[PDB]
Amino acid sequence: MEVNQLGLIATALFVLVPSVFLIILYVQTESQ
Amino acid sequence: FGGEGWIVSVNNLEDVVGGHIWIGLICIAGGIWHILTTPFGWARRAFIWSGE
Amino acid sequence: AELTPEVLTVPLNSEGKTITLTEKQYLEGKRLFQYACASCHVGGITKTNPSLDLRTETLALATPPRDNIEGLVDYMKNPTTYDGEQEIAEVHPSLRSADIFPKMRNLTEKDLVAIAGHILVEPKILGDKWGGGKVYY
Amino acid sequence: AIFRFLLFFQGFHNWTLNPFHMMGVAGVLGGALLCAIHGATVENTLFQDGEGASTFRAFNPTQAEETYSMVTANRFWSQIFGIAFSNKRWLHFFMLFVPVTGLWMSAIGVVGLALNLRSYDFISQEIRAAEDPEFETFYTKNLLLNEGIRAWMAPQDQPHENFVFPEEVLPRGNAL
Amino acid sequence: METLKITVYIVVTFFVLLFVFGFLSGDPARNPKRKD
Amino acid sequence: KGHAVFRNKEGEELFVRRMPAFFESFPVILTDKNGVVKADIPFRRAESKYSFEQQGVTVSFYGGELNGQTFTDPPTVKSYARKAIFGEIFEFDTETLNSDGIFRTSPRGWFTFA
Amino acid sequence: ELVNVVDEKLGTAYGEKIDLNNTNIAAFIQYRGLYPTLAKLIVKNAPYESVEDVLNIPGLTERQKQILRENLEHFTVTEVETALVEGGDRYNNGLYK
Amino acid sequence: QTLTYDDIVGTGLANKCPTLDDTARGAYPIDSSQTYRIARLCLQPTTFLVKEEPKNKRQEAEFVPTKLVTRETTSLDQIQGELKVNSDGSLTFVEEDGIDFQPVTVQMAGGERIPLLFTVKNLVASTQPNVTSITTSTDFKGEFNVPSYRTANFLDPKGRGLASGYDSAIALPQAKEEELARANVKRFSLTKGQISLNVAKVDGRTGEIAGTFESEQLSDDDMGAHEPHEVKIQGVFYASIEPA
Amino acid sequence: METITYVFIFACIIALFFFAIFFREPPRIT
Amino acid sequence: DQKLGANVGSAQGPTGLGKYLMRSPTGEIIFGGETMRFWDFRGPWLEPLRGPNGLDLNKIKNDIQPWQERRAAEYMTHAPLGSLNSVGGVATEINSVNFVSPRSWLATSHFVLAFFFLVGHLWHAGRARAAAAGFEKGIDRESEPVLSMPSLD
Amino acid sequence: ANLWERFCNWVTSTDNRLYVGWFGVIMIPTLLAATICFVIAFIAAPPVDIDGIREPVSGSLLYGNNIITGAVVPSSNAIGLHFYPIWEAASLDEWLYNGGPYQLIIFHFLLGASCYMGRQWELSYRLGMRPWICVAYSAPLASAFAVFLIYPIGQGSFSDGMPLGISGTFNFMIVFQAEHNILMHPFHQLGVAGVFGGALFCAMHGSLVTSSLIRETTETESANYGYKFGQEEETYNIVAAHGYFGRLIFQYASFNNSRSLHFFLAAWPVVGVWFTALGISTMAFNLNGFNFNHSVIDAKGNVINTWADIINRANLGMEVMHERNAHNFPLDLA
Ligand code: CLA
Ligand code: CLA
Ligand SMILES: CC(C)=CCC/C(C)=C/CC/C(C)=C/CC/C(C)=C/CC/C(C)=C/CC/C(C)=C\CC/C(C)=C/CC/C(C)=C/CC/C(C)=C/CC1=CC(=O)C(C)=C(C)C1=O
Ligand SMILES: CCCCCCCCCCCCCCCC(=O)OC[C@H](CO[C@@H]1O[C@H](CS(=O)(=O)O)[C@@H](O)[C@H](O)[C@H]1O)OC(=O)CCCCCCCCCCCCCCC
Ligand code: HEC
Ligand SMILES: CC1=C(/C=C/C(C)=C/C=C/C(C)=C/C=C/C=C(C)/C=C/C=C(C)/C=C/C2=C(C)CCCC2(C)C)C(C)(C)CCC1
Ligand code: OEY
Ligand SMILES: [Cl-]
Ligand SMILES: [Cl-]
Ligand SMILES: [Fe+2]
Repeated sequence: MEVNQLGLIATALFVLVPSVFLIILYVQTESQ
Repeated sequence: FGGEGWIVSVNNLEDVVGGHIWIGLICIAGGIWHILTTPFGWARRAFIWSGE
Repeated sequence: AELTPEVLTVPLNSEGKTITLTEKQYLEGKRLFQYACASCHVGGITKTNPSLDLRTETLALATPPRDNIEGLVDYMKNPTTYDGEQEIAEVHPSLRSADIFPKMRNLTEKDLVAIAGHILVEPKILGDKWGGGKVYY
Repeated sequence: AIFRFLLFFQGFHNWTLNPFHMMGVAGVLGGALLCAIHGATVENTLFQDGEGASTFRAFNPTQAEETYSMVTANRFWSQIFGIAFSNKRWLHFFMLFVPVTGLWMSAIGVVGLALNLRSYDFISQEIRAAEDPEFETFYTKNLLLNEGIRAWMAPQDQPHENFVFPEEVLPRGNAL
Repeated sequence: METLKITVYIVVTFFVLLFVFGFLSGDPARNPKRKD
Repeated sequence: KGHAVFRNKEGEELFVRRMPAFFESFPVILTDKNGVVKADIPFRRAESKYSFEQQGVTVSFYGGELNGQTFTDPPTVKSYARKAIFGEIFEFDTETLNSDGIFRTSPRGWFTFA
Repeated sequence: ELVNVVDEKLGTAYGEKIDLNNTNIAAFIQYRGLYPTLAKLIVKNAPYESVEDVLNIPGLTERQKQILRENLEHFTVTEVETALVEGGDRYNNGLYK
Repeated sequence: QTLTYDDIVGTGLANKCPTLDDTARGAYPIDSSQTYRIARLCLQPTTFLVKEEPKNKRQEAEFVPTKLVTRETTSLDQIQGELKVNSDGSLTFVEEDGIDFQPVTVQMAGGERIPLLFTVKNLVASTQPNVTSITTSTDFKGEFNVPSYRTANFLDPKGRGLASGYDSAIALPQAKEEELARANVKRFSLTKGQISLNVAKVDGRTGEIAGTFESEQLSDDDMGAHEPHEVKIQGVFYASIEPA
Repeated sequence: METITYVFIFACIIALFFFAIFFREPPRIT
Repeated sequence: DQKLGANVGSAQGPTGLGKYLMRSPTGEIIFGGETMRFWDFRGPWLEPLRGPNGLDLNKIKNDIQPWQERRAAEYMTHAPLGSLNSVGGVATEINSVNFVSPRSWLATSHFVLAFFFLVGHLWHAGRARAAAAGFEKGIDRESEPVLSMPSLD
Repeated sequence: ANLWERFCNWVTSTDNRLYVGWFGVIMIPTLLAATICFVIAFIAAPPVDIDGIREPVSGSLLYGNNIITGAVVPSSNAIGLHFYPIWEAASLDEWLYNGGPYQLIIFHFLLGASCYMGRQWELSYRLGMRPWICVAYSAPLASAFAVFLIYPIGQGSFSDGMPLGISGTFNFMIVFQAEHNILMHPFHQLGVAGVFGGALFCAMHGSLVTSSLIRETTETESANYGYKFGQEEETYNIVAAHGYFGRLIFQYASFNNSRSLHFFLAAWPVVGVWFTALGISTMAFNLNGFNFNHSVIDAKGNVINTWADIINRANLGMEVMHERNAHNFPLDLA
């Protein structure tokens, strides 16, 4: 299907960035 | 299901009158059965015995 | 706009004579048309043969002509095909076939006349809606 | 009047396809869900605080104590559904959050529609469908419905436009 | 196809029997308070 | 491309009804100066009265790149009539940007939305 | 090189008259006395090479030949168009009201 | 024997043609002065083969098997026509009417579905000359028309059609139309197929015959959108001949 | 690529279900 | 349409399926169109046209009587479709015909009642169980069952 | 004890992380089958002739759908209400063409969710609870039965069941409005009151309890830490919340019995969703919504349109376009 090529990067970063935010905060909560 | 229709498919009065002969007899015999019996132990254990 | 004798004046026969209906007769034919005809003919179409409607223009080009009371009354007694060639009382309700179309059994000559006036009056009121079908709903 | 508005939004804006409305649907149906499941859970973990069969009299608004068991409710839902609430404050904050956020999201979508900034189409589906007469999905089927709504309702719904549509131009399937 | 049919009839039968027999195995007594 | 003028077989000039912005798609209807429907592109053809073939609809261009040209074959007249709903007709380059043919909004719309 | 043959037909006499070789049978309602009886004969009896061959249909009555003559002015013939005559479409073309 | 609808309904036998014993190897005399009719012709297909579209190397095209996916819906039956005796003695069947088409979808390896209008419309099939009787060596060969698989009112998924529908890709308002013309412009094909009928069983008493058939025709071209495939169909047929 | 992306996200959510249920913070009666 | 001269057996509809007649999935001949879903129907006005393979084209061509045409038209115009204020017909029909099939009234009323009696079953069954075991009025604060159970995790 | 009693004790164990129970013995295998078949079909299933007219609709991701357009397509109209298990097909390919997965999924699913409801009753009995949670769930369960089972039954075909997709859901909603004027049906109006009002009271209750949380924390921590799981005390002041809400309206429009308040929360959405499930289930038998088309006429008899007549124009465009190749005769009677 002739989809948008920046769709992949937009979806990937949309997941990746906020998720890494939360992971960073959860792990440093656990180690204190 | 479609094309079969369980008992909704009955399509002649002979079968209708017929099954009401069976049901009448079945119900009369069942009535006598229950008048003369008390429930069996497996059935006592299975049910709740109360008005509600 | 209101229901005026001008509106209620419709061709009696083909030769040009007319007749003027009362509001009472109009209302009465509307009821009777609902009672006996609307199941197939609601708004001037024919559900079981959409190619034939009850528009005055259509009725006029029927053989014999049917855009007048006498013609319609006779159609309700002895219905025929659009070209007059066949009688169709056997599959179209009529006085001829009141045995098989029981709703016709009670109908009197003054009843058929009211129904015919309703049919002939209604396209003056509704215009295109009468006989046009769902496009004009 | 409001129903006509709904159908207008379907035929002209394809609003069911809009993710801001979808969030709003989830928030409202989700709110209704939470309303029902919280009310039922509480009514079915009550403690016996009176001797009557009507359990309503056994509550006194001045009492200190929880009227139902959070501990038994939590276990029930853990074993039924896999998770449960364990914090009554989070529980009731979440009940505020869900439907409030849903409505807020749908507002944003309508602000979009003010500008006809719709999620009307999916370009990739239109490029394929245009080229491939055998490609059908529920997306293309619903656009045909939208096309039906617009041409059949427009002349009477926007009378100031004096739309005149001969019968021959009206989109129609076979027979109907 | 026939083999599939039989295998599903048997599976379904097996599970339905467990359901019936389980509930017949004195289910009212299986609660935390009154063992009847 | 030029201003497109449509005429029927009787030489009367016809005007394509313009697409309102509400409509993703819109039928091609030509009316006279009074707004009486005079030509269209029908959906169902079996009972059409106003088809371009039936009405002898032509298009002639004035100004622009097509100035002084007249097209009479119904397929060509029909494509220019489908563009006349968008207003004035322009030649476009779709190749360079690999354009897909679907209208976008302008910075005025995007500013306003945000 | 690609044309919608139904649109091309609208530019012929099919577009203005009843085309004895193509038009659907419901169009014979437009004129008095044609429907249903004669419309059926007309459609049934092959295509016609000329409009007036219609008077040669076996079995017409004198009254019928006279109705056909009265309506020759409303008839045309064009070449048979497969897309219009296949699928029994001359009897029912999917169009109702 | 006498079967009722109620005996057959739901079994798949409604899609089967009648058969004749293995001892029905008689001969039906053809009385040249007489006039005859096929009172019932039944064609029941048993295999659908589709010719492979090979590669640019002009190697070889084979007819590969296919999987039927539209179920017991394939048979032509109640077909009737005049059976003519000709001058040279040959017999000619001219179909008048019947249930003479079934749309069929088969599937090729790889998942390509091939629809086709399996049909004998306007069949004209003739025997060899001087046929004084129909025997278990009698062959008819003929040809039929294959109209378009969809007819003129069929709308495609974007609303486009021949006798109705949009005449363009309305979802791409300002696309170059020339790339889409083959899809936008619906075309109605009419093509010919060829069929052999090999009589292998004759009940000279009743006028029943039975045998096999092979036909070749084209598959659906989706109103000109793509090229059709060649299909070969094989099966069995039954017919009863009555003096007319 | 877009099929793979839809399925990857769906898969990740099913994984989160597993951890959220079986590796939840255990609620304890304080 | 047959009356106008159509060969209803060989009339290919738009989809390629027969316009009037097609085959069911087991081959029986049946009416075409959306009604293909209703080919299991059996009724006195229609069975005379049935043969061993389903509808019979010779009976259709020759043996349809006026009473069958009458019945068919009567029944078509009295399909069980109608509005709550008893406007007969599909939802888009204009007012005129004051009709709702008693089959509709009887079916709808008894589904509603049946459904509400399943709910009452669940209500009173659940309650009778809880009552018999003695916790229909709530959990006993001094012997709460869950509290004596092991943590799940 | 003997092996049967060991198994029975495990099945009904209140110590399993997830309760199994006898309903669970049927629920688990049917939900698993339905779930696996759904996931595989939504990704890979080939096109399905939903309307029985050899016009296959592509529903799966690999055949050019996305999450929003994809669906498991309902089974063919040619099949109507006939049972179509895999073993009635000549091949899986036939089964896929004709929409077999839709039957397998909805039947296993309806069966599993019915057992889900019964499972809710069962665990409540083992835990000593009051039993009626399962009744609340019966509102959404009934709703599922209406679009997957009851509506197909009344219309005579599973091809008019709800599709298992996002866009297919909307398709089902639109065609429904056209053929039943569902918006003008009071049971649907009750359903909208049910879910709107349920959302309202959801936000209301959350906001009101949140507003009257007792100070138990500081400003650098979540107030949520003011509640400890299991604690006997309450964490908000219902008297304060009654005093706020009583004044916002008037005193007797406001609840001060927590039990009454929470029963109201259960009952409102559940009842409304019962009515809208009953609304689908009775439009299944073509008792449609109110019809005021041309109900207002003037002294001459001209039609004076109302908004109902405007709705009808929209309904007509849905009517004339849906399944554009599937009707050969002028009424769409099912
Ligand atoms: C209103 C009707 C009615 C009711 C309420 C009862 C109620 C009772 N009967 Mg009586 N009975 C009746 C009519 C009735 N009977 C009639 C008419 C007959 C004559 C046939 C009998 C013959 C009869 C016998 C012989 C016995 C009972 C027994 C019982 C008790 C246990 C019932 C039980 O376990 O349920 C049903 C529970 C089951 C576990 C049965 C199997 C469950 C599966 C799922 C159903 C399959 C079997 C089913 C009957 C056939 C399938 C039909 C399907 C196609 C729809 C209970 C007090 C028993 C008892 O204790 O007697 C004193 C006993 O042994 N009854
Ligand atoms: C709780 C378990 C359970 C239940 C209730 C169901 C239920 C169902 N399955 Mg599913 N299924 C299951 C587990 C289950 N399945 C599992 C684990 C698998 C994986 C292999 C499947 C795979 C599967 C497939 C592949 C298909 C189904 C289908 C069906 C439907 C029809 C079943 C049928 O015809 O048997 C009818 C029921 C019986 C025969 C049992 C009646 C019970 C009585 C009391 C005893 C009868 C004795 C029996 C006849 C004797 C068996 C032995 C004999 C044949 C030698 C039904 C919705 C079909 C479907 O969805 O069609 C739409 C289908 O095609 N199922
Ligand atoms: C013009 C001039 C001169 C101006 C001067 C003004 C002047 C001073 C005038 C004096 C005032 C005057 C005379 C006014 C006259 C005009 C006047 C009366 C205006 C009418 C305005 C009007 C339309 C009002 C709107 C109507 C309205 C919204 C009220 C009725 C509807 C209503 C009661 C809705 C709520 C229903 C309700 C019971 C909700 C329960 C919801 C619920 C479950 C909440 C959850 C919950 C509840 C609890 O309870 C507690 C406890 C907790 C825990 C909890 O979860
Ligand atoms: C004119 C025609 C003929 C007339 C017809 C009349 C029909 C009336 C219908 C039947 C009346 C039903 C009685 C109410 C039931 C009841 O009392 O519950 C018992 C409790 C006890 O009340 C509580 O009462 C308690 C005392 S006690 O428990 O009653 O003993 C007390 O402790 C507590 O404070 C107090 O709140 O009532 C409630 O707590 C108050 C809420 C009442 C809600 C009723 C049902 C929910 C409405 C559903 C909305 C449907 C719409 C769906 C979406 C559109
Ligand atoms: C269905 C059972 C019908 C009902 C009830 C009524 N009509 Fe009818 N009408 C019906 C058909 C199928 C036809 C066409 C018959 C044919 O083949 O010619 C008609 C035709 C008419 C006409 C002729 C209209 C024309 O344009 O020539 C008229 C005037 C007419 N019908 C009137 C009419 C009346 C007054 C009815 C109530 C007493 C009535 N019809 C009922 C179908 C049905
Ligand atoms: C009349 C008639 C007829 C006949 C009929 C009959 C003969 C019937 C019978 C019927 C019957 C014969 C039925 C039966 C039924 C049964 C049931 C319905 C059962 C149920 C069961 C249950 C309920 C159980 C439960 C349980 C379990 C499972 C477990 C444990 C617990 C308990 C016990 C709870 C016919 C059709 C021909 C026709 C028409 C008419
Ligand atoms: O609404 Mn319209 O009606 Ca119930 O069928 Mn007849 O058309 Mn079709 O298949 Mn799905 O849909
Ligand atoms: Cl659709
Ligand atoms: Cl149809
Ligand atoms: Fe609460």
